[PDB]
Amino acid sequence: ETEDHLESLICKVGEKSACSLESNLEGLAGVLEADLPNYKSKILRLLCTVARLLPEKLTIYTTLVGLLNARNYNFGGEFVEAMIRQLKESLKANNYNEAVYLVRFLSDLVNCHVIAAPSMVAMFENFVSVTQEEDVPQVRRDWYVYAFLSSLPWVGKELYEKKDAEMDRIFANTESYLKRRQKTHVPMLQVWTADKPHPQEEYLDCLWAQIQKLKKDRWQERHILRPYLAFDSILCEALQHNLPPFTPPPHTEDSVYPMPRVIFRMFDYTDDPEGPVMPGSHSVERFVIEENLHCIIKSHWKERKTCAAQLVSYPGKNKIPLNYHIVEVIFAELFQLPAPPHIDVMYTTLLIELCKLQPGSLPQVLAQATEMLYMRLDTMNTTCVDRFINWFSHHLSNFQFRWSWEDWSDCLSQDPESPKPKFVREVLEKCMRLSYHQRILDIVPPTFSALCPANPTCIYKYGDESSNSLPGHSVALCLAVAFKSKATNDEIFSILKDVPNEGFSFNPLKIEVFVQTLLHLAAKSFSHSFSALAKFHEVFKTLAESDEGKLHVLRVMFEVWRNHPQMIAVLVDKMIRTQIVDCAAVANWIFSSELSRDFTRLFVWEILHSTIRKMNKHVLKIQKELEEAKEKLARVLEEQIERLQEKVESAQSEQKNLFLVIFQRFIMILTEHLVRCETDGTSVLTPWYKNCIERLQQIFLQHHQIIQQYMVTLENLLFTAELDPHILAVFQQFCALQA
Amino acid sequence: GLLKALRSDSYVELSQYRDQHFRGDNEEQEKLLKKSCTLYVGNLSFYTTEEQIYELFSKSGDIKKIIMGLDKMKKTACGFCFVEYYSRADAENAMRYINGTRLDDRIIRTDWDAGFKEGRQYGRGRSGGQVRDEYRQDYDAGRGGYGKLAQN
Amino acid sequence: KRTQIVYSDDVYGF
Ligand SMILES: CN1CN([C@@H]2O[C@H](COP(=O)(O)OP(=O)(O)OP(=O)(O)O)[C@@H](O)[C@H]2O)c2nc(N)[nH]c(=O)c21
Repeated sequence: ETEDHLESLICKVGEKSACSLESNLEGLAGVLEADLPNYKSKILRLLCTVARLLPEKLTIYTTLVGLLNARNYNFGGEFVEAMIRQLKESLKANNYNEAVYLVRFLSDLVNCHVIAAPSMVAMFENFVSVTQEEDVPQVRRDWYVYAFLSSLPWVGKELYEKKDAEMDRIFANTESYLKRRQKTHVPMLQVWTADKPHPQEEYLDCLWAQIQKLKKDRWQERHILRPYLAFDSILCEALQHNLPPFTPPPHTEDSVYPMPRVIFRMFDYTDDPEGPVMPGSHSVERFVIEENLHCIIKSHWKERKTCAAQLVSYPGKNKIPLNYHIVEVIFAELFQLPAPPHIDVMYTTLLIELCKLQPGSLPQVLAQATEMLYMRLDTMNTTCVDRFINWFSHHLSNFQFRWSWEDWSDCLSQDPESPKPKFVREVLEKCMRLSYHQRILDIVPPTFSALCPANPTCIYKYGDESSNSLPGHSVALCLAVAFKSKATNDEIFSILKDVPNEGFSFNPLKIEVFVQTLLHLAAKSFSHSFSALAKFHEVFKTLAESDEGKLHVLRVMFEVWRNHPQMIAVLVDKMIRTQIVDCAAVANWIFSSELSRDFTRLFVWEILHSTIRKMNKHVLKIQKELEEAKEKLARVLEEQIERLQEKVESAQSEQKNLFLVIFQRFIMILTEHLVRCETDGTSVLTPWYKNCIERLQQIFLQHHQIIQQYMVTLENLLFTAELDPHILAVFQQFCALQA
Repeated sequence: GLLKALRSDSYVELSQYRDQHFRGDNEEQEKLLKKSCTLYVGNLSFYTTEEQIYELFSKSGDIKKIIMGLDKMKKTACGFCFVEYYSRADAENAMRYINGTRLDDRIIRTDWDAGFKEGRQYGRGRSGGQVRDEYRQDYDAGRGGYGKLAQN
Repeated sequence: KRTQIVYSDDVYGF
């Protein structure tokens, strides 16, 4: 297995070693030249792969290719050909994020005397000329500019020496493009609206400023490792290659571009005065550090111990406060809008594994960050706060819920609906769900017991202390007796006949005594409650066939379990899956007046989004049954495709009506608020409004791909010019994500 | 094209364990484990609720069923459970990021299971609890006390 | 510190 040996050698160069990086590269270059006779095929494929999947070690592998080009010109040429095939093929397949790494690899190959500087400037002329294409999306133009600008920390000096006139032109066109760019998306993607202590900048504005500072410093930067500089002798005698002319694959309607981004920023050098000086926001050093650290996480996300190791052992030309960069990059990913690159839970565990490797330094940085996140809560986007709450609570559960709560005493004098006390309330609630009510009461100071969650107990309407003058009290007691004694569906129905009040089918008291009682007797656990819903499923489906029946099941179920939101969430989930209720019912229930007082609480939105997700998966499932049965025809069954096509259309329709309902109810209550505020002259921006407008924002962020299907209907019928610009802004922001 | 080092996914590999009461070949058991969406969950507290396991294991995805590990005799929780997910991907993520973290301050340990059948919820040790709880010498407040030999 | 619950014999479309 020389094939496997070669992969392992190529991967292992650049990692921690007793010898120098230069020595290892020279050595490996020798070993690979020797194997070119009968492993050229393999070595090309491997180096093309590491160009695409290991951008974090870019300059190690460009140097390697440069040394191989010196010893064998023809090998260099085939590699450069393969890279261009790979680049064109990546763009064709909408892998724009892989394509950047390929563009940077080619760029830095100029510094290795493998590619002629003229070729690279010609390619970048064609990239920036995409800014003059007419009737194409901003996000297309953006990407070609970003691929250019983000390559310059590596190759910017060499190009601006060899062709300074041609680069000033490119820069001119780039600058005038950036000046006329629409920034509508920015408030939807910022983690904080406040521009102090750090503004959350738009990604291209920031990169531009970084490249401007780099240029002002004669293209000199203090971070990128450049192994090729120590092979100046060998690389200068090597002959260069020319890239073909590049024609960007033209914009089709099947083209899909990266969403714009906003750069996360919480630290500067003042947050670590003892340690090495942190590169500033507007330095390319900061860009390159964070880009590599993000890329390391991308490479090793599945292996939490490996990932932590690779981050801690990140090399640079100069000393940097690495623990701060690692923590900042992690929260940048976790709080990214619309969504993180990886599953949220991974970040919790990655930070644990980092604390394990760096127990003397990292935990203090993490606690310092946690302090700063809390103090900046007043303008944090709600979507990000939910994540902050879920991380912090889960983190605390892995370290004995130890936290200096009195540091956050400033929340106690504030309005309970303000971000800080709300944050603390929600965290403690989340802690309780991982622990138990008493444990959480114990781990906080007595000043904080006003913010603890209440005891998660059942509320039975027809219990001991309740008077027997309530409607259907005598029927409830009969149901209690029947349920305890293994009664059947018919016997329950029979008992429910003795209850007061198509042609007329919905009785609110039948539902009320049935639900109150059944939930009470299965209140022992989730498994018991689920078993009860299964056993008396036929009674549920008859009582709640009506749409007002479904809504009333949820109304009663809430009145029972309002102290135990976790229970509500799992019951609503089971009721949707067993079809007691439907998505539409849950949507209306959430915006109902009975939930009015709990509307700004996490659990409401956990339920909504969970409900939406079930709907989306339902449609996907039915869409795959259609696709599968069609491929069977392509190779009786034609009468089964017509039934599935009917099911897809009605499923897709249920999905669409779900979103339409949610948007209508949002538009209604937002308008109600805005009209009331223009009448009274009071502040629009209350805590309730902050939550409500940002929860609407979240529907778009979390489900942009599905909602893109409904653009024509939403422009024409819901989000029209008639709407208050406060509400319409959100929809315009949503449109900017792929405009 | 891919690199072996990056394809590495060691938290999702099969453990040493096999179910000895499994009606079938070993090759037939591995075939099910590689397709499973069900996880055995070890080293829980006896006092850890079903509702706590739901909250934690929900962080990797949507849970279909939790089957608590029960004492065969007493039918109380004896410190394991099963968690079944709707999708494989969500179970893989639990194995990657929930595996080896804390629940009621104990390092829980997850493994792929071949699938729930009746009787598998019950501890297979002499005394009713788990086999692991009989031979052990240590004192463990969260697992009854001393092991069942040294108790009585 | 807390009370264990006892589990019954009988406890185990869209
Ligand atoms: C340790 N266990 C225990 N277990 C299951 O949980 C139930 C009770 O386990 P147990 O009493 O510890 O039995 P046993 O498997 O003999 O334990 P062990 O071999 O550790 O001594 C059984 O259904 C058993 O198969 C397991 N299931 C899987 N998939 N993986 C595992 O590591 C384990």
